[PDB]
Amino acid sequence: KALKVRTSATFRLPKTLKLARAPKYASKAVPHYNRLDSYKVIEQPITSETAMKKVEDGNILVFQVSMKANKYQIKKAVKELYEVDVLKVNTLVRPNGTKKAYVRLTADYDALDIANRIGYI
Amino acid sequence: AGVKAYELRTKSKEQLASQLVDLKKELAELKVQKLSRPSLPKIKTVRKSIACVLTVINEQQREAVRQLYKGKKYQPKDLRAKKTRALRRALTKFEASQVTEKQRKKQIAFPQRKYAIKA
Amino acid sequence: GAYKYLEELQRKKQSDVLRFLQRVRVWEYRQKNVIHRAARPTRPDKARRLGYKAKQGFVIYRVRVRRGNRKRPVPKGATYGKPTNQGVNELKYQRSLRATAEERVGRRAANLRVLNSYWVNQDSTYKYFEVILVDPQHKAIRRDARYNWICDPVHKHREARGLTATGKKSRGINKGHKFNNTKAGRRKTWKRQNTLSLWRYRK
Amino acid sequence: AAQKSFRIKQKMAKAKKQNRPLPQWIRLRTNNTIRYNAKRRNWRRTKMNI
Amino acid sequence: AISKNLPILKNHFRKHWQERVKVHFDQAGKKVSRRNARATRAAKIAPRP
Amino acid sequence: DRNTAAETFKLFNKYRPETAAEKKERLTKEAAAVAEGKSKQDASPKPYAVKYGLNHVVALIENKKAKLVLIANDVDPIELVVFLPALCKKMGVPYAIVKGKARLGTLVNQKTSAVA
RNA sequence: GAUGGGGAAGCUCCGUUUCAAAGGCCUGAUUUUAUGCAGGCCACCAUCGAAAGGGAAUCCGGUUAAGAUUCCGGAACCUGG
RNA sequence: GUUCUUUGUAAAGUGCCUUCGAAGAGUCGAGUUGUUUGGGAAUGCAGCUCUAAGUGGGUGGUAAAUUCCAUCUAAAGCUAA
RNA sequence: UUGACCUCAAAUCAGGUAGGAGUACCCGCUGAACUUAAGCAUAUCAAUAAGCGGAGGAAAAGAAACCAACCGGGAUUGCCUUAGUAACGGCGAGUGAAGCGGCAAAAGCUCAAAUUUGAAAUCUGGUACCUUCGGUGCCCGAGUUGUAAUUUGGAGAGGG
Repeated sequence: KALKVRTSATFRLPKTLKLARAPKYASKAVPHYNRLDSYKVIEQPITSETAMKKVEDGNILVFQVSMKANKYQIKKAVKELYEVDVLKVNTLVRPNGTKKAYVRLTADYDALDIANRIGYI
Repeated sequence: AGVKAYELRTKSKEQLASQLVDLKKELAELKVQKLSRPSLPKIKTVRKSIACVLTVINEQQREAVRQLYKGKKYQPKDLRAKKTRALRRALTKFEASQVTEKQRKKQIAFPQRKYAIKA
Repeated sequence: GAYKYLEELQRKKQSDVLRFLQRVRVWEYRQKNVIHRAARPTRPDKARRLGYKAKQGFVIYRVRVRRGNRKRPVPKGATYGKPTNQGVNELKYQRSLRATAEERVGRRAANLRVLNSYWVNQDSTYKYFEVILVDPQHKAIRRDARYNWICDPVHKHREARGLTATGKKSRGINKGHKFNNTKAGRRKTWKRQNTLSLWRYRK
Repeated sequence: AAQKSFRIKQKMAKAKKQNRPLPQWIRLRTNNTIRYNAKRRNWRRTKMNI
Repeated sequence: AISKNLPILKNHFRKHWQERVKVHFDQAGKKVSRRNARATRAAKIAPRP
Repeated sequence: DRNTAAETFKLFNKYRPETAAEKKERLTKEAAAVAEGKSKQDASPKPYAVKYGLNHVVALIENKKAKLVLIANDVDPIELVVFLPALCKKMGVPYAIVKGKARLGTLVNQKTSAVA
């Protein structure tokens, strides 16, 4: 025969137990593979005369790029594939709906050597 | 023609991944050549080869999951039968054939008989 | 055998005991929400004879419905027609309040099927009904052949189509000379005796 | 405009790629009736309403 | 609208009847279906009559 | 009163019912006795358990076979139980309104019983 | 303009802090503590809504056929860690 | 047409004597309102008010009382062509 | 103090289900006016169109609280007829069924209300196993505020 003592005149939800997920079956069978890997991130170089000029002069590669991709991914893909360190990436969306990346490499690497290694010029 | 799934199904996950990576490399070089030069339709074959390899990989993974959830309740929804919604809904053959005991006794006592009107 | 005593006792409604209970319970249900679940039936005899069984997948909801007529909406009381159709107020809604109740609880719990319903209380503002519902995806009811008919897809929203008892009463479906306009589908019998049937070989 | 949504720009790109005349080789095909591209959409004549 | 010596006719066509005209072109086909149903039923059922 | 109720529940807890464990035990015993003795309804002794259930108990009261009836001061659908004093008086049965359908359930191996 | 609730045969309406048990900030506990537990803190209670209102922080020179306070060079600043 | 299990001191059906024979209420029904119907002193439906019985109740197309008769058995429910 | 019950909650709890489309045909709600009446209000158009809710391959209805007044038939549905009939109707315009009969097709049943009381005999779920569109065992639970067997009116039950 005793009673609780309540200093506030407010009743709130008792913080009862939040029990965690423990499913009997997976939500999907197989994990999806990486949806945006490096070969999906970089599609094609861009070999317009302006882009090749920027290769020769600014040490800048010009790539066609997935619209779902961002600068982090582009940098990661370039470093992964062409074995190249990377400064500033700039990006635009072209008037045709594809993304264009201006990747500036560091001073140690030569974007033209990288380009003729990739095959184009 | 490229690759053949009956040749790929004898391989493992790792060989298939290496094959796929090599194919993606090749596709990239072919994309470069496609713009350096006027036309290159080998890119079609290598694209479909990538497709066949991914198909085989998905198949292997799914049959592994099936053998993991083999013969137990609560399989995944991408692995149950799809049949159609309304069929996945109302009754099964068992539940439909369920019959009360009064009706069972009456059925056994007085089933429909074969009869003929000549004599 | 208690259900018989309960039947007759609930029959004696204007007795002191049951009008005391009327008052207490109408207060209680007025305090609770318009639609709320009843843990148990308040008239187990009535639920029982209407098809309730105390097993898993039978559910009881309680529901208020606002009482009286149907005022025609008609902004500012205007109908824009002939004086036969100028009435706004004294109009009386061919379905019952029991039906409206069934509709509302079925719409709240669409995963269930309405079986039936029964009066429990009333006041001047509200009537109070208890609706019996059945879970058709519960495997007791998918089995239990006496109730597996409810799991056939031709029994979705029986209340909406008028297949409950009050729905058939309102539809006017009983036998006899008194129900000739509505014995098998008012609109269907209208349609057939306004069909011109013409054969290949005629007059 | 010039401070656009991506949704508007996406549609403008499809309209840039749609605004070309026929490939010539399509006139040469077997059972061909397409003589010209009907759905041309010059910016003077007809606005696309986004 | 009333004219020479003729009977008063009561033709009930002041409704949209053209929407509910039924012509039984299906007469002979329904007959065929009915015979086939009888035959199927006999066979499927039994020697029962 | 609490003392009388204590005595009452002692008396009833002597005549508790069966549970599943000892029911399976006596089922084994009877399956054995039907094999060896072949004595049907003669192996296990007569049970002297307490009778529960409302329809059961009402029928017992009507046929005057009940010797003592306990009734809960509980149930909320009170119509279930209001008529029982009148019955026990009409039929000459001693009835007692005790506190706790939960007590009755505890002795009778349920949660609630409402009578005993 | 949701929710809670209430209306409405219903499409939906009201209303946005309400007749709601409408949550989180930290602390210890510590090297069983995962994050529970001994505690104490708070009361308000969605979301949308302004390329002219509020608002963290950049300038110069040069450069293209056509881009630039966005690129090159140089010189700075803010935020977060 | 074949083959394996006989589940079964289980279940069902049939005759005579006797004692019983539970049968659905805010419902039926009535008054009023409105709507509807070929339905006419009110065919059905609905709202409000009143509200039953048990050898009873409904129906028997002119309202009412009295006496009879005939025929069904509501207010719970499933079901092919 | 410890452990129950009742009621009520919360959980990204385990497992499920509802939504929307289509909508010719079907079940309902809601609901006009044009028009006809040589005007027009009742009426008629029409218990229609439009609006809303809800289903299936058909739906609904359905095994009498029926029809009848017969020497009595006997669930429902549909066709031929009854019938432009009885009846309604500013008895004006107009509206307007049903029983019988002939045929197609045919099919019948289930619950509640009963103490099993010498034995909740019933059921979901979880787990282990298996000849796995389900079965057996074991364990929590639901449930006697009544789950199974038995009986539904044509009958039927308890005894002998």
